[PDB]
Amino acid sequence: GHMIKICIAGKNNIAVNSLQFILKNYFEADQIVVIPNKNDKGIDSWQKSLLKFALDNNIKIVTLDEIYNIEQIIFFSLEFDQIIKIENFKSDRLFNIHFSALPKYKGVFTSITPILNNELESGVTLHRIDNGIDTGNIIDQHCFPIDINDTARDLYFNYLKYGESIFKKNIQTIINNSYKDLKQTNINSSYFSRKDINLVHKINFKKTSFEIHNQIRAFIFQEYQLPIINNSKIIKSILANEFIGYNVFEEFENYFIISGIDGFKIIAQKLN
Amino acid sequence: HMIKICIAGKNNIAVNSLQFILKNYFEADQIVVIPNKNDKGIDSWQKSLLKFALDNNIKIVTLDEIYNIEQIIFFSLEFDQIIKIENFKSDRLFNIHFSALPKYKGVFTSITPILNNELESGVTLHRIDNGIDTGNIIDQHCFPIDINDTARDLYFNYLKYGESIFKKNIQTIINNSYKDLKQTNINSSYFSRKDINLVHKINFKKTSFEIHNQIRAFIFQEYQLPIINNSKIIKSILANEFIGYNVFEEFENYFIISGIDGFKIIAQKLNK
Ligand SMILES: Nc1nc2c(c(=O)[nH]1)N[C@H](CN(C=O)c1ccc(C(=O)N[C@@H](CCC(=O)O)C(=O)O)cc1)CN2
Ligand SMILES: Nc1nc2c(c(=O)[nH]1)N[C@H](CN(C=O)c1ccc(C(=O)N[C@@H](CCC(=O)O)C(=O)O)cc1)CN2
Ligand SMILES: Cc1cn([C@H]2C[C@H](O)[C@@H](COP(=O)(O)OP(=O)(O)O)O2)c(=O)[nH]c1=O
Ligand SMILES: Cc1cn([C@H]2C[C@H](O)[C@@H](COP(=O)(O)OP(=O)(O)O)O2)c(=O)[nH]c1=O
Repeated sequence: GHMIKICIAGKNNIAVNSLQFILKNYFEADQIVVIPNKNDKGIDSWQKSLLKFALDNNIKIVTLDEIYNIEQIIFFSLEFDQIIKIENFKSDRLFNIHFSALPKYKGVFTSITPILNNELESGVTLHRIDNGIDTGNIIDQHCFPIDINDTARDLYFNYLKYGESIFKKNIQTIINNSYKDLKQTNINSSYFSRKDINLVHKINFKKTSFEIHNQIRAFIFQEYQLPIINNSKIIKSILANEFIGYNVFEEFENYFIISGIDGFKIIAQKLN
Repeated sequence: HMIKICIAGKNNIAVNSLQFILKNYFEADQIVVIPNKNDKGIDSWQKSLLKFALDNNIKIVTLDEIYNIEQIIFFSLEFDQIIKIENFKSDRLFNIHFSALPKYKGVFTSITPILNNELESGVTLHRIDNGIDTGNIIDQHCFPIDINDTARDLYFNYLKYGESIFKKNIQTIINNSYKDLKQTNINSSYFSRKDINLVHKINFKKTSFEIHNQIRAFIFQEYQLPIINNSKIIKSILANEFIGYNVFEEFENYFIISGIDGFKIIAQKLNK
């Protein structure tokens, strides 16, 4: 009955690409609205800007308060920066793509957390929004590897790619309201808030090589920060099977050679 | 040499394993024992290795006294000393570690797997090398960490499964016909004493699974119980009933708690 069919809220390549897909296959511009994040300056950089795409393509910029009363609107959060309260909305068609393999790693900095916690894989998860943080019923999930030398930045770019793809996979059944979901289990459910991550990580070397490597690469995301060892920024960590002795630490002009308690070789590459 | 085997360590695993060799394999005269430094020589919530040895006229020795015994089987069963393999003429040096190696090398392994959200643990028979819990794996038995298991419960499973894997493998060790495999670098983790604060401060900005896990990982009454508002907790019970987000209410006998995902925990106060 309403003119507005869908709201894309959030940021970065995922939001912009998903919005382009709907504009191309599903809805005309005047049936779409967007809510960019508060820090969206409308500048294309290492990620596309949702604000800029909307401006460039004549898609109206709204607030949450403007869409609460639109019956039957489809609302999608793609890296959106606000916690919603479902009772504000007339529509119950409220969706989020969360960058983790729920029920693990709810909350923030999910490019960092699974790496820091020694995971070999991650995922993106399409779920209904309930009042809790990343707690809603799962509609679809796609898991993928965290390669051994992947950095947080590498994992983030995989989120973007696989998140975009899971949006495309599911959007038809969302629009025709034929989707199925399953409640998240209590078991395996984990969560991190911003308070739980110090982005200036102090490395604990009394750890295995795997753990030391993980501590370094979880913080490699150059647009924000790089880990520092002996007053040198690190751009890459490489973990090998080679035994070189226990608890090695040697600084060279271009790299460190490190091993932990189990003696496997790490090369930590300096930016310089 | 007359002496074929040294049992070194503590607790019912060491005592029962020694009793098994005495009964099936070797005479007292063929055995020597190194108890841990804190062995009182009386039974308590575990049996004393020192007492057992003495009761059975098995000689108490030091490490210094066994280094030069050619072909001696050295068997660490919760031993409290790090060895240096070049001290020994024999290369028949073994340990049973209370984890599913290569995860959770080092200490407090009844705590660490729970605190880190694992659903299972294991015991692992390996060759001793100069690293801590790093040597080649000969056998492993994995088993569940049940949802409401405490650190104590886990520890008693370690004792039991560890005794069993000792018995399963000891003939091949004696005959030197066992097979092993080097441990992987991936999944290897380690904890040292400094990493665990045994007076745990619960982080309630977490999921109910995580809060529960935090509690029960420190339930081991012989040492400590975790404390919530000046009451010791003896049992945590996690259910999949949703009760709302971030519940915390204290009653005379228990607390009702939920985390960010709203699943019900009952934390039972110690009766004392
Ligand atoms: N109700 C609800 N809103 C949702 C989602 C959800 O699953 N449920 N998914 C997304 C969740 N999200 C992003 O994808 C998002 C946005 C902002 C904050 C937020 O305000 N975080 C602070 C909380 C401050 C505090 O509680 O102290 C933080 O971690 O410190 C959190 C998550 C978008 N909105
Ligand atoms: N070389 C070696 N010795 C071994 C084993 C091993 O795999 N390798 N297994 C057992 C390992 N063990 C028990 O099963 C054991 C005994 C004491 C300490 C110890 O002294 N821990 C200190 C570490 C000091 C440090 O390395 O910095 C700690 O955590 O504070 C560690 C492990 C017995 N001895
Ligand atoms: C803000 C910030 C993000 N990051 C990384 C990790 C995050 O997974 C990724 C995307 O960040 P962001 O979009 O801010 O938050 P979230 O991961 O909480 O959705 O950027 C840093 O490494 N350092 C930072 O200071
Ligand atoms: C010493 C100590 C141990 N424990 C638990 C954790 C250990 O898994 C178990 C046996 O302790 P101990 O045998 O001293 O340590 P480890 O696990 O390092 O071999 O008891 C406590 O809960 N509190 C304590 O103070």
